[PDB]
Amino acid sequence: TADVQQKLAELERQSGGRLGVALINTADNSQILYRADERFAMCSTSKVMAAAAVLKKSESEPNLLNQRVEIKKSDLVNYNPIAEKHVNGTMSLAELSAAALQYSDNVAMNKLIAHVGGPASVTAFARQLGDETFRLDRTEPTLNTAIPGDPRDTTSPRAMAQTLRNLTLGKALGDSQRAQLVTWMKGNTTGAASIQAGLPASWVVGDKTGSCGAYGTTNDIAVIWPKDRAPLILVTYFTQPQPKAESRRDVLASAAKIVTDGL
Ligand SMILES: [Cl-]
Repeated sequence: TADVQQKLAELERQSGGRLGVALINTADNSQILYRADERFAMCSTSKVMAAAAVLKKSESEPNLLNQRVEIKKSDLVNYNPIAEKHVNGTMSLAELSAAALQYSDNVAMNKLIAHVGGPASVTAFARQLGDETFRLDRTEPTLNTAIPGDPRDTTSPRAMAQTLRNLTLGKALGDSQRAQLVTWMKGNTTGAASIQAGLPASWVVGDKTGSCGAYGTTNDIAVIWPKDRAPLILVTYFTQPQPKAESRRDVLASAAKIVTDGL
């Protein structure tokens, strides 16, 4: 509706920043879109694509998720809540996937990236799925610079919603691997203040958040199972003009409420 568009424009104005939204309602194959073809820095939401690239690779290498990866002090970056507990030991690729998706562990992300061949390989995986917008340019932590106008480490809301639908509800991944990604995302510990905060308590959500720590950039990408309804995919990206702007997860929650009200 023009109503929902008006409400998103008003939310964006009040917030002082730039808001990107894409909702896919699988009940009727409809979309609600707001700046959905503009580029936004992904921040940690890019962890979904890295984990999915490793899952795709595991379809032809059954030992892969069990493969051990050394964690060293030289691997630590800016935020390592799980990896810091395993320094001088190993973690499996499954454990790194869960740490990246459920705790936003940046060492875990770098190990997933390295395993598949680096940022260009994560990007080539996205291209193989039919996503010609996603670009992972850098590793952690520098992928988070979020400079306005910089296309590095960005995607569009439309593209990420369509790709997340393919990954979690479609056939991008084999049945076991799809189920594994959904289980990982449903087990996220970091998303209650974002999309989930704008949805009824009963709805079931798998999501990955991302706060770059620069330009107050605050994002969330989610698969949503409303009570007794077909699932939704919702992507909400937000970034602000000031380099040291504070995070605005409430803006993502407000957008989520606007685009789902009535469902
Ligand atoms: Cl409620």
